[PDB]
Amino acid sequence: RGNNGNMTFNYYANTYQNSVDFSTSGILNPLGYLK
Amino acid sequence: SMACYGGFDLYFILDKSGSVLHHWNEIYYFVEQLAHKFISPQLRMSFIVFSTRGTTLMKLTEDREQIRQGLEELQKVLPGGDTYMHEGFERASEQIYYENRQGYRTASVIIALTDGELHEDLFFYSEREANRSRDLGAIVYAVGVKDFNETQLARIADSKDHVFPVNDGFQALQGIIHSILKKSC
Amino acid sequence: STDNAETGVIEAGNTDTDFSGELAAPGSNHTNVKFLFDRSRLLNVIKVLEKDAVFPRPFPTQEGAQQDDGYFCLLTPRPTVASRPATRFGLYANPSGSGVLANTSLDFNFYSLACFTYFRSDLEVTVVSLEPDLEFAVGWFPSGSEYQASSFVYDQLHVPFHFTGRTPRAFASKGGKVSFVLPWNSVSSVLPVRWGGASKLSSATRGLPAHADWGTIYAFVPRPNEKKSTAVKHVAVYIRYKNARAWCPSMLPFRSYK
Amino acid sequence: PIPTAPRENSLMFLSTLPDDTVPAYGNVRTPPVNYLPGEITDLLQLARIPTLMAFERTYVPYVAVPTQFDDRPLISFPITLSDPVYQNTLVGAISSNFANYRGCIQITLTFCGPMMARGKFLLSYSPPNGTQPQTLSEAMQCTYSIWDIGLNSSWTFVVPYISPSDYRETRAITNSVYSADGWFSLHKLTKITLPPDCPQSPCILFFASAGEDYTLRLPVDCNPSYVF
Amino acid sequence: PIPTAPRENSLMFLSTLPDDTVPAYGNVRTPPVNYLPGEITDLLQLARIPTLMAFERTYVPYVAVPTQFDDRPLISFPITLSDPVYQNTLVGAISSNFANYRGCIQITLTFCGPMMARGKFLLSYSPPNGTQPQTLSEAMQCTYSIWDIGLNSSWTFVVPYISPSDYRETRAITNSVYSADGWFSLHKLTKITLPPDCPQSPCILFFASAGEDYTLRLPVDCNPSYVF
Amino acid sequence: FCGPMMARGKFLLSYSPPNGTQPQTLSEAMQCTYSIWDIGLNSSWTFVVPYISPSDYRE
Amino acid sequence: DRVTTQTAGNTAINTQSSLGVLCAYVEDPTKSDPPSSSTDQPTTTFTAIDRWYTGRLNSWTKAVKTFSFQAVPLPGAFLSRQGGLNGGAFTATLHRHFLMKCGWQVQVQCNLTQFHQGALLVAMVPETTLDVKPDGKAKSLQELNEEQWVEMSDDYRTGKNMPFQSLGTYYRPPNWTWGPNFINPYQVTVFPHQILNARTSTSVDINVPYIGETPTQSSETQNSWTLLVMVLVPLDYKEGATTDPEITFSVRPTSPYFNGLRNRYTA
Ligand SMILES: [Mg+2]
Repeated sequence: RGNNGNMTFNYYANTYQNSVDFSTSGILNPLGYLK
Repeated sequence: SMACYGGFDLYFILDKSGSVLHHWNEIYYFVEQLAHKFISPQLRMSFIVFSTRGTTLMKLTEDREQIRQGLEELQKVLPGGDTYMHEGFERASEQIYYENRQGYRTASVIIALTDGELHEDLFFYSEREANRSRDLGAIVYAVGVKDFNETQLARIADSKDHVFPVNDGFQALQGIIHSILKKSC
Repeated sequence: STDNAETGVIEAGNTDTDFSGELAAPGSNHTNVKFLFDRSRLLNVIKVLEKDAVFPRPFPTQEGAQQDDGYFCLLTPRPTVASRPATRFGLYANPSGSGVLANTSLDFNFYSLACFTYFRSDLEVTVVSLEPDLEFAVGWFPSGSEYQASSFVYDQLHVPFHFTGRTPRAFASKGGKVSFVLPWNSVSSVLPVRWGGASKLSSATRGLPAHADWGTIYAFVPRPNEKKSTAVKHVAVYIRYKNARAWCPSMLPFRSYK
Repeated sequence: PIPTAPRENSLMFLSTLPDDTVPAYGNVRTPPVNYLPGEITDLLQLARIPTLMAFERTYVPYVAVPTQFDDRPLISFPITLSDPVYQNTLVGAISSNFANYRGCIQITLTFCGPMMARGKFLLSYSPPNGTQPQTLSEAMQCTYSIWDIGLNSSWTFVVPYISPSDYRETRAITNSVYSADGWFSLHKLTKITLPPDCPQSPCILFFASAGEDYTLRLPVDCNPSYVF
Repeated sequence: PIPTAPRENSLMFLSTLPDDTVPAYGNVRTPPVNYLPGEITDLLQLARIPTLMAFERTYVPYVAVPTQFDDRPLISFPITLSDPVYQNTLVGAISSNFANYRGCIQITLTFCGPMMARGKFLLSYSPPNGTQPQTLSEAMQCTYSIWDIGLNSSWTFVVPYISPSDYRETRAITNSVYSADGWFSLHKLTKITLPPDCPQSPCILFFASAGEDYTLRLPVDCNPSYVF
Repeated sequence: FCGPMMARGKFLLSYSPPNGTQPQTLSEAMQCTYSIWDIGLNSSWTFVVPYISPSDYRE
Repeated sequence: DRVTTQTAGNTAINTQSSLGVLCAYVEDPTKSDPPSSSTDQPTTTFTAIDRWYTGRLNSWTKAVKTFSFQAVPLPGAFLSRQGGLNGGAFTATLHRHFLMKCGWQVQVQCNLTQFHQGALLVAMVPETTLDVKPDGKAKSLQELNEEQWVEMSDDYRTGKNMPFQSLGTYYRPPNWTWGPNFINPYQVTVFPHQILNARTSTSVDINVPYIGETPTQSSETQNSWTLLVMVLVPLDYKEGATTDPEITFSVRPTSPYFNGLRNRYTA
């Protein structure tokens, strides 16, 4: 959600405001695993 | 001319690029022995370094307390960077233009320690700034360290014979500097 | 706690691991990448166009090229020079003379916190005027397009071709600002903060990504070329990284000890 | 029409406004980044990675251990994240871009000497006193932990969070006199007893990671003096 | 009244704003266009129609086939939709009004020679190499397809979409050196064996259609130099 | 390895199939059937020369 | 416990002081899907490129200072043959495919004794031009074999000397001060690393997946990883000990997906 406090109302849609990826077909996990 | 120069000035425009990292003590010992052999009061000398920032490491002075400390700052120099010799000459052309405000007739000699291997787009600017020191009545010698380019120094210097290698042009500059000190007042 | 740091993984421990103590509370989430990069900052200060300019020719530009510099803001945190993507950032320590002082830009607030390699986000460009009562406008053309550089005579007035187009030409009010959000338009999946490959546009410069940008904006004045003013007016480009995502942790710049 | 009375802060560009703005060139399907591994969710995934410190010997990530006995800390540096041993750590170079912190700095060591080098080291942490502790009898009373050298070769001394406030400042601006949160100090307890034909002066390689409860707050403008 | 705080982009005319505006002269019942057949739903109904290319011989849609053997491609042109063999095709003149494309260009040929002309032709597609392929032993290794002349008289070589990015540029602005997506090249494999009393030099008529997956993106301002 | 216990080392055993020229370089036994043998606690390696032949029973 | 033999294809390598495979950014970096930017059928792995390609690296004297690194470009070493690292069936397949999408798995061997001290920082560093001279030209083997260990100056710490487009004679050539392909030498441990200490191990084990700005990158241009061997503690030994310990490295491409078949690359 980022630095977005406008919790209530999105005037423009998702694909106009943001830019969604097109399809093809907290919990801080570590960036390196000893295996 | 026949009139003696009121002040004989000297510019050690020294290259501290990344390409003379392996030949910096060869450059320094050329300046350590031309600042010690000439302790005359009629000679003012400046130490100009350039790799990327053209830097006046010591201003044009003659008080031998400073030239002793000027050489003890050239020994603390680590090389590294590009080869901006067009800014090596802007730090001298800001000091020939200052010493023309005194109103004297000064024979300012530029000694240009260099590796010669300049970039093609930097040789346009290094020649263009050398010609702005040849508009101000200076004489540019290119002291060539081990392997250099003559044609890249035949345009920085005045002619193809003003270029000297460092093993030959040590005494050959003593045949020019001390030649004009007798020509001076 | 007895460990082996040659392993490369160290479990981050607390005071209770060695001693008697307890975990502190979670402070906040201001290190969140989608939150931390979501704030505006000054990118480049470009001069406002007044005629149909020639876009800067590709490098190496030779002398005698009658092109128009300092006009286009290539919207990128990476170092730029002459409105084109660069590899090194270079300012001018002693700018006396000598040629054309090339407009460089860098996002100072980004690279101090760009401890990663790849970065994708939208871009929220706000173009604040640096001139009183300036009535300007803001163009844009995407990553991969080029500037349309000519004019058409509209009623004996040389109206340029950068007044129109299928790309956003936002017109500012008198004394106002221009704010709009640009999507991730470039053909790369992510913008490389650090890149090591070679772009084969020229003699292949290592480390130069060709399409790491959100495009290129340019400010102009909505008058034809007969009404060209004299004093060159500036404008200031503030960008914000909306919906930031970042991959592959990397290094922060070297703070010198002197 | 709806009668609206706009506020006093109308037409104000604010750089950190928590809101969106008008889209200009939408309906752009970006190429997918599902192939990329290792996404940073949060920059506290990176303060926890131990990075090398640097020590005024000419800046060296390790502490040389001279064989001469003297009753003072071998290395000693304050626990303050503006101190110049933290400038090139991810603990320090991320937190100097912020204004506050909370949690435990974790100092990982690594004895990079020979395998036959036996020795013991008394790590410590003094809280801020009027005088920096120097004697081994003065780091005995502070938060110490003796580190033996053996098969393993790393010790992670966790500098605790002892503070009169829930978020300490991350930069010693004014004043903290040389005493903000006290001093880490690696004393040597027994001399390193080397067998014959082994190098004198082994090297303790220092790291600096963040704890599992190290949390940052309040972004500020950075220092742009890395580019000069 | 409703207290509204209007944004920083107030009173900005934007040419591509995805919204309506105030109607001025509404309630106009237009006459119906149900009688008109053939509505264009989408302009990719028209890139798929094969249109004639043009070849530097004076611009000719066909390739003359000279009877002299030489080991080089008979016609060779790059797969770049700013190349001047595509200016007057609906593949090229629609896509030059855009900024990106994605999909397969489909090059349809037509042997317009006599019916008794037997021959074989090795079409090809090199991906962008450092050097344009010339030998028949160099288009053998690229994406080739041998075309025999027989009862039928057309071959539709489908130029594949081999690219490091999901949308290629539609205009060779800067740079692509002469090598953007490689080169189509029609080599002749066996010489055209004509019976007596038949015209020498038959003519292969070239088309250029779009694939069933050819898709365009990002409108730009056009080139108005058609009107000059 | 009948040397001392403190002798650390590594050995690249190999097996070339019959070539026109016997391999000599370490960059030429890298491409054949090799197996690197470290010296450690154990002190024996059993390199199994494979049976690569154009006939079921070699002479 | 510490005796791990890593068989791959027909080239099994052994290590009797193994610290453990540092699998980077994921659990299993071997698992990877085909590129989404190629409509042609990709050339997957096969049993002549799934093996451990091994070449030497320069020796490590006492004269090597702190932070003097040594960089191996991957796949830049298979093509220039740095250190004798000849790919064989991999390089002969890499030259003929235009795009190449693989993840690496390296291992650096440098066997010290128990009477030596020192520590290397082996780290798969993403996206660096450390193999390239500042004048744009990539290093050749005659140029690597004269410096032997590229020392950490301030041109590498600042990124002052990364390769660049010269602006030409029109623009005044600006005083370059910084570039993003620097090394912060104190922060190389953020990368997938192990420390090759002289008292815990002889070999380190790093396993990294494919990363890149595109879902697959070109074959002849990419430097997406860089096997970086950095000296954190200088080698020291009493006299009589084995001077100049060797450094090798063994590289294995985990699941490559070649694309765009053409003839052999001729620049
Ligand atoms: Mg140089």
